[PDB]
Amino acid sequence: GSHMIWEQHTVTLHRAPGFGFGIAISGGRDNPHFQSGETSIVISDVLKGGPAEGQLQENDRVAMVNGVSMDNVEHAFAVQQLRKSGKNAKITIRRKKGGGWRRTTYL
Amino acid sequence: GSHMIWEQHTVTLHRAPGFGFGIAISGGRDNPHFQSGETSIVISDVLKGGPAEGQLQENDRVAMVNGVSMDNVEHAFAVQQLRKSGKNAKITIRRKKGGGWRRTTYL
Repeated sequence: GSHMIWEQHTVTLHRAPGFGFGIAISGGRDNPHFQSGETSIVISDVLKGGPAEGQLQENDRVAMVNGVSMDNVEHAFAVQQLRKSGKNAKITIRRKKGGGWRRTTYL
Repeated sequence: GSHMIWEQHTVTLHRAPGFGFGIAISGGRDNPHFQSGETSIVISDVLKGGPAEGQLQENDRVAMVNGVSMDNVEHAFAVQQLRKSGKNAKITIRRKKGGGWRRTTYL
């Protein structure tokens, strides 16, 4: 659409044993989202109990990793930026504004 | 947008101890989605290990419960339709077509 609003967030992630950074990434210029064709790198999963939980969220668009742009990059290039990170990875993301409802009932 | 494609699915859910149907519902005419204003009843969570897992998915739009339309209804009316169901609830939903990417990397 033409009316999307995104909020930028910066986080510094740390590796943990048996999780790594505890995220999955999808997307890339060579790996577009199936229906929309969007080429952004996207956080497609955040592992429960992992070091990214409460920092990054599923569907965050990744803008930068350690000062390197993720706009229009190969998926392998995004993976390589995280692979070469040491203990820490500075990640800048964009998150869709708002979300949710006033009331939610579990049954 | 004007180009959305949805696929209809019908499921019959059964209650289980400590889960109920194992879903959360949000939405309704009196409880619209915050940013879009959408009034649909929506499955906003599906409990892991619960009886709806692999049947319904987060973000399914609920069209009917036991033959009763959920289009333009109060949130409490949707809740009441499920409350009054016995062991079984026949639910018709609409699910956004497609989704996902060819490649996903966990790290």
